Amino acid sequence: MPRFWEYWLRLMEGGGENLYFQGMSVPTDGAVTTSQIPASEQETLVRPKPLLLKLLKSVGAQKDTYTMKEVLFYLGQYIMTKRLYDEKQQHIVYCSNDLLGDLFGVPSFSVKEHRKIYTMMASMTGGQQMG
Repeated sequence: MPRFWEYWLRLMEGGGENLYFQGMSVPTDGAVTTSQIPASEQETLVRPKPLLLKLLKSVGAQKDTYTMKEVLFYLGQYIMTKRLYDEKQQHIVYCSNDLLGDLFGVPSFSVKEHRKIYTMMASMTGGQQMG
């Protein structure tokens, strides 16, 4: 059986010492979301790029604004269904000349490089790169 999602879950159940040490600054306080029932799980909303929104909608995502955990959740389901992981190195994703490679700006990346994924994902929720 494959193990990609066991690695991807550690991004979402991650943070702390897994955060970046160069480039972007430490992310600001936010959320202020409800907790009136145990079903609550929500955090700060973001505006992901139209190129990423297409990928989220390829796995049936409903909204126009998203949480960082919602974007990662759906993106992990896309990588999972597309089988973009190496069959040997289950913790490494490969995608060139296709939508997920066009998003990440690299032919491949390690899922264990949580710090690098966090800064790349923070760039996807920034302004457009049409040029």
